[PDB]
Amino acid sequence: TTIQHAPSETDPRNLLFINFASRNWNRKRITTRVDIKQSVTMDTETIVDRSAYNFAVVFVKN
Amino acid sequence: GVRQYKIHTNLDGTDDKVWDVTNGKVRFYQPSNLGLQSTNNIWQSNGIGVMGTRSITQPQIEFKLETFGESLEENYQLMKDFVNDILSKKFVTLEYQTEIFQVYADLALADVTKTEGYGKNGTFSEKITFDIITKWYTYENLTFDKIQNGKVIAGMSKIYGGTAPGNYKYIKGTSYTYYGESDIDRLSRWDIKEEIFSFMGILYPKLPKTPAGVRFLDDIGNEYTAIVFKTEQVQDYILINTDVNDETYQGWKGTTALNLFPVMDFERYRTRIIEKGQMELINLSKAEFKIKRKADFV
Amino acid sequence: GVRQYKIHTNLDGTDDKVWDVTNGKVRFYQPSNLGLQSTNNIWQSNGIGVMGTRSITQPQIEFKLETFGESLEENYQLMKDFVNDILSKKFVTLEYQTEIFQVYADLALADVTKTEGYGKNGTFSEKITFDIITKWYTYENLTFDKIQNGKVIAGMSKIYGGTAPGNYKYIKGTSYTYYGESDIDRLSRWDIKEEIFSFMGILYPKLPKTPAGVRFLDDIGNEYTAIVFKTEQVQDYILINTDVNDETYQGWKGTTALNLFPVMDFERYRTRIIEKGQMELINLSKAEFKIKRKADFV
Ligand SMILES: [Sr+2]
Ligand SMILES: [Sr+2]
Repeated sequence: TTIQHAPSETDPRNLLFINFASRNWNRKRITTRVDIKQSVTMDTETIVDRSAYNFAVVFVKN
Repeated sequence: GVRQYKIHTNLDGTDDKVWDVTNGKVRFYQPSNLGLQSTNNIWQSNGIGVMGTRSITQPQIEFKLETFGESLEENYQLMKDFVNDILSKKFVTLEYQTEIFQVYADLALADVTKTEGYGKNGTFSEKITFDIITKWYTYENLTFDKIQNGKVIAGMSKIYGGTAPGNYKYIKGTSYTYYGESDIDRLSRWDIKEEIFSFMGILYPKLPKTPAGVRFLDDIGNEYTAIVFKTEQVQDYILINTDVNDETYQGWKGTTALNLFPVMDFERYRTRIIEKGQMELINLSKAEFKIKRKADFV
Repeated sequence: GVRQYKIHTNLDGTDDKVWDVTNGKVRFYQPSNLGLQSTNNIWQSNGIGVMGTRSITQPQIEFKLETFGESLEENYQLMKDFVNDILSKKFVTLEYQTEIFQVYADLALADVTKTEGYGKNGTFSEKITFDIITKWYTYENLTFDKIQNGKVIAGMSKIYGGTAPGNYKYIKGTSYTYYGESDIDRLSRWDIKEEIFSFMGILYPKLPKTPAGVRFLDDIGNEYTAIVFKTEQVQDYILINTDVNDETYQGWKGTTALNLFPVMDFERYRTRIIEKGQMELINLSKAEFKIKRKADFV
């Protein structure tokens, strides 16, 4: 979120906008290295919700 | 020669009151610590040492406050006055002075003692402790620099001289170098050489209803911060102080003082910390600046 | 004979400034502790003792800062200089020298004191405390080793000599031993005998656009780490510093300094800690290395 004065010089209003833009219109992939000296914190996240018991004792009603 | 300790009520101010704690009736002696402490955030992995960021911490200065009165009446009046003067202002400026430097530190009253253990004619020997706001900064005058035209020399400067209809020769090294610029008197640089933390400026506006004040530029000519105000009438002068503790912005016209805070451009004023570059005067006829720049240890 | 303490603004660097705290105007005296505290994590069960891992902890060195100056002006100029010089650089390397060794410690200013208890001609007697980054390391020159061909001996070396069409005899013990190798000048070994923690190499590249730098091999001939760069033009030299605190990977061409970090191969550079083995030169014509290796107690 960014607060900035209206683009047109005639409009004297100060406005609030939401940003979904980048420094490059067609984003490029960067290749870099992270050293242990940078106080690195490693933790695992889950994007998609899928189940955790890999083995299933399935029962079928007679 | 020897060290001098002044105690100012409001330095940079018309209502300043100075106390000589080195020569006057109320004297400061034996400062506890004038140095500094630092926390470097050093974390070590497998014997190898990695260093973070140093937070320079300033410690409380405790002085052996002595009074030099002639009577019990004098010594009491000195304690009732000196201590209340420090209390009247939210913070007091201690000036450290020596043969080589004149630094200043903004103090706040931490602890003062009053006891009935008197010497002769009701003499006082007590301990006064102060809390550090900002330790060691240089309060100095800031002025613009003028550019002057170089002298005209035959054969060296670009001129059509000597035998008619004039002649200028291309030589190797000496060749033709421009003398100066037509009306070089327009060029004025307010140079910023070191990072300034706070300031106090007096600005004289030219045109009313035109944003008036100062903008700051970096080494590449880009604006990062600006103190600009759009008034209705021509103010005699605009008194601006960047000090965090007593921030002052005001427009003076005659004997009347006007608050300029709501009229100020809030988007242009991005930072208080001034970086290496230059200052430009927006709609100003004259400007007077007093710059205060920090030093950790002196 | 006697020991020598020397404070360095930037060791391994061109902008170095050295202060003799043993012989100069500003001296360090009576170090607090030069030893070490160890925590072994020992737990005893039913009289039997079990030992964990020893965390060798390094303690703050507190010196006795003392200036010797002809005038009050001189000693105030010494305190302002020595402290700012330590503050100007993020960390300062203290050199410890004796008849037997020349160790170094990376220090960060923890606390410095300034008081008004002056001796003769205004002489300071204060306490200067330092935080340990790395305690005791050896800064030495690392060079490659050359291999030379063994001498040719009749009967001992593999040659077809004497009576035509030559003869070499199989004896017991003396028999035939190869003299050397054709072009023995190709073999060069940058031997690493003890584990090193950081280094300052000056690499001179050969071919442009071909990855240039250094690679490190273990005792079995396997690569564990490699600092290599793929530049567009031939750099005059690539100045690399593996120090954690001020890591530098810059290329030099003429008087121009270029940062080579984004051009580097990030996959090959797995570790900073160099193990026992050898070092190879990738696309390099010449290389100059300075190796720093740690010692807990000296
Ligand atoms: Sr003030
Ligand atoms: Sr260095």
